Amino acid sequence: MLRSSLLPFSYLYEKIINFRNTLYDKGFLKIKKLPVPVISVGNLSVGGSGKTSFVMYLADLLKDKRVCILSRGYKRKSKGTLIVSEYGNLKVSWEEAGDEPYLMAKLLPHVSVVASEDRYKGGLLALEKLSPEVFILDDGFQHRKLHRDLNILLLKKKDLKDRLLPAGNLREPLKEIRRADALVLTYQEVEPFEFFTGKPTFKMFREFCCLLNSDFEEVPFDILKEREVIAFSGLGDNGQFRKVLKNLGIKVKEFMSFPDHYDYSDFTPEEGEIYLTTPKDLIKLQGYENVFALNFKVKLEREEKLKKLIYRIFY
Repeated sequence: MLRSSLLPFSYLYEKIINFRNTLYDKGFLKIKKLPVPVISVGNLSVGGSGKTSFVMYLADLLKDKRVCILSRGYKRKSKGTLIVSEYGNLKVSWEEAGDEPYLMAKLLPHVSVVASEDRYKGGLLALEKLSPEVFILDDGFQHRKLHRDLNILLLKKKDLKDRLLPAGNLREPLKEIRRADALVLTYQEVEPFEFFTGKPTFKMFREFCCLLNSDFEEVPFDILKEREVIAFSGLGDNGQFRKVLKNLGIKVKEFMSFPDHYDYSDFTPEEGEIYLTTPKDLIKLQGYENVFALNFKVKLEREEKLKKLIYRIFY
């Protein structure tokens, strides 16, 4: 009675997406090649992805290499190509980087981050200024103009039952799973599933580790014992965030929901209280030393097989 009113747009959208993908499939559009290895991390749908967690996990597997993330930076205060971070050191504000590349940079203290709609051009600037040994595309599955040596696709169980935008959340039809070199089957900790394609496949679990402080440093969740917290969220994470806090058994004396565009210009915390919020909110509250986010770690099955795939792209 409403969502079905969106299906006409979905059928149209499918024609457009399929046509573009056919052009790349058949060599009608140029695929550019950077002179160092490129690993893409991506998914098929809008919505919670685990992509951010996986990028952090992957960058850690490559801790022995000079790594640069090539991020889109969809909405920024600056355009073109922008070095957001030089091996952990932020060079711009979130306002200028966009919330996404800035958050990624804060979550990766030894890695460079470059924001550029055109990932190839971002790669060239990085090669010139940062001399990376490997690039990771965060959210790069659809960016077919840039060759990747290892195309990693994250899939959650919900994706397999979903539909193309705007009727559903899929950015591309499920047949495009064929482009993946490796599949990562996500959210196993709450919606476990199997999916056989013949491709190298890795189940991903995320498990609660500890807290992130406002300097984005890891700290024990011990600090929460015998303390009630005030929790808050700067968007619809209201539902999600509240659930996670409950399932973890964290005692929340109060919850506050803010506008999703909130830049926390008017945020006024109380001395002596402890606050919990999301990492996306936390980036706007650095320096408030009584404000924390939850930190989860990726646990991946057959990790050594993934390490082997990664190793082989350096030849």
